[PDB]
Amino acid sequence: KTVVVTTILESPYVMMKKNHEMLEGNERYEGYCVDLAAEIAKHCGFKYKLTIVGDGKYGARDADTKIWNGMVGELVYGKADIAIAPLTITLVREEVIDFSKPFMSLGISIMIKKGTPIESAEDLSKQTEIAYGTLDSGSTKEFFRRSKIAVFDKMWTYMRSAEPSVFVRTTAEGVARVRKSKGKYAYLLESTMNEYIEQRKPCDTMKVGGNLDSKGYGIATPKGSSLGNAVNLAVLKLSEQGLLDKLKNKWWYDKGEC
Amino acid sequence: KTVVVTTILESPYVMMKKNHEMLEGNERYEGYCVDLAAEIAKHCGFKYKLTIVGDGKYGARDADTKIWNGMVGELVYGKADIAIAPLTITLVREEVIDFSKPFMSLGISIMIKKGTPIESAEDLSKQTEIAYGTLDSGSTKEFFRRSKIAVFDKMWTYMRSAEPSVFVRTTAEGVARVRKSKGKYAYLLESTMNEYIEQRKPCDTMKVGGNLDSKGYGIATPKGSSLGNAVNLAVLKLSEQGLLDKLKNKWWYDKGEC
Ligand SMILES: NS(=O)(=O)c1cc2c(cc1C(F)(F)F)NCNS2(=O)=O
Ligand SMILES: NS(=O)(=O)c1cc2c(cc1C(F)(F)F)NCNS2(=O)=O
Ligand SMILES: N[C@@H](CCC(=O)O)C(=O)O
Ligand SMILES: N[C@@H](CCC(=O)O)C(=O)O
Ligand SMILES: [Zn+2]
Ligand SMILES: [Zn+2]
Repeated sequence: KTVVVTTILESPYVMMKKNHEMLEGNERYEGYCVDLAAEIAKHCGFKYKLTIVGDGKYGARDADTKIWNGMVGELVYGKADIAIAPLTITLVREEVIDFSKPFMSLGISIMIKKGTPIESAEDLSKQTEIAYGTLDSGSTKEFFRRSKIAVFDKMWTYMRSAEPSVFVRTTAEGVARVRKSKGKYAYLLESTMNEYIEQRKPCDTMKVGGNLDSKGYGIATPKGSSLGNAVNLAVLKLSEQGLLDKLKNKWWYDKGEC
Repeated sequence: KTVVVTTILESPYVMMKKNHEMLEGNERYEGYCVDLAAEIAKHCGFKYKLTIVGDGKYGARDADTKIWNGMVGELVYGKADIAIAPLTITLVREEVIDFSKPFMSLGISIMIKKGTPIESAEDLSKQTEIAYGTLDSGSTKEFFRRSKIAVFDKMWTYMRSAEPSVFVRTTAEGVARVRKSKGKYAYLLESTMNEYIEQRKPCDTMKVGGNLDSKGYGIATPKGSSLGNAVNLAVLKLSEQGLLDKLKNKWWYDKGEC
């Protein structure tokens, strides 16, 4: 049986090839997670089909309906066999899906327009002239929503009631807001995405400060699935052989435009 | 039933208190892993006894008999219920024991005596005046034994046949060897330990270069043990609540001497 792989259009994990229109199936896409999916499938010995998550989200549980959206939803409701994406390992997710050991490290970080008078979270929290927000329906939003650290609770208290909304529906949208806001909008996003954008034209953004936390992305499967074991062993093998490091260099730095 | 916890004396994860010989049971010890064990046991609701691993090793498989030693061996052969220690998650171990998601990140790194003319692993591999080695029966030695990377493979070739031996039986031994060899010995060890030592008197060593790889420590349990599920969830909870970052600050940096 062909394994259905849910993923998400997010640079440089999964992007449309410049000629995707004249290609078919898996060949339409390129990126870090496309390269990783191929290796995983090869070492686990399965055929697969890449599919982009329909609502374009990572996955959160609606407080009202209790329904999971995003890639997590696709796994929970049986629409996909595996997720290969920059999907953060979290407790609430681990409760309904299985994750491999992490294939990539990251932390919440701050993206500013170059020259913006900000050095850290504490700095953002102490002021009001510069707006700031996070992706919607992602692990970053939940981190702020749940935090008990004073600086972070204060940041959440501002963000949840700021108007107009400080939250964006896509990473691309957050970056665009930073670029067009003349230094008046800072964007809280994962260090991996932050680092990738830092190396792309127009070269007008930068990551500042340390990471606010430390965690990892994992390959996700439906709870109890028979795939989980093999996939986890494959990720460990690829980690030790240095493939993950090679892939990061290929898609983040070898490509650098700044 | 009281959970038997295997662990290892390795600063600052598990250390003997100065109060010591006059204390009993778990009270005799302090450190990051002593504190971790306490929070894990609280969240999973078990009582536990800390026991130092008999042979003082992390764990590797004798290539001849295929018998496991160290903390890995204690789990594999039913002598301990759980290992709470700076135990590296690796492919060969995952085949015989279960690991939680990582509670701490690290990479292999180089420790030198201050002033030693060495900037990197490449530097080390290009010369012979400075000897270098790793801990026995650990994941670092295995990393080099298995590595296909040109620098590391060449390093292994030198290490595996150098005389007198460049390998050491404990981390303490590795560090003291560096400190007393007048710059003629470099020690390859995990960045967490290296960074800890760099901040302790006599303040004569230094971590140089980036990490050679990226990985993590996990809490380990016997294959299929029922404890594993609860333990893993406890670690994710502790991660998200910030307790892990708190612990590291307490034991690495709050304690700094240099
Ligand atoms: N340092 S980490 O927590 O992000 C990590 C952990 C493990 C990996 C790989 C990574 C990293 F590449 F993301 F850096 N490999 C498999 N075993 S692991 O210890 O969980
Ligand atoms: N970056 S990491 O690979 O070492 C890591 C991963 C996860 C953690 C914590 C860490 C770190 F603190 F060691 F940094 N928390 C639980 N989930 S995780 O993604 O596996
Ligand atoms: N990687 C995150 C999405 C990005 C973010 O929340 O900043 C997740 O899995 O939800
Ligand atoms: N953390 C290592 C021990 C120290 C080392 O190998 O450098 C292990 O679990 O084997
Ligand atoms: Zn708690
Ligand atoms: Zn033997």
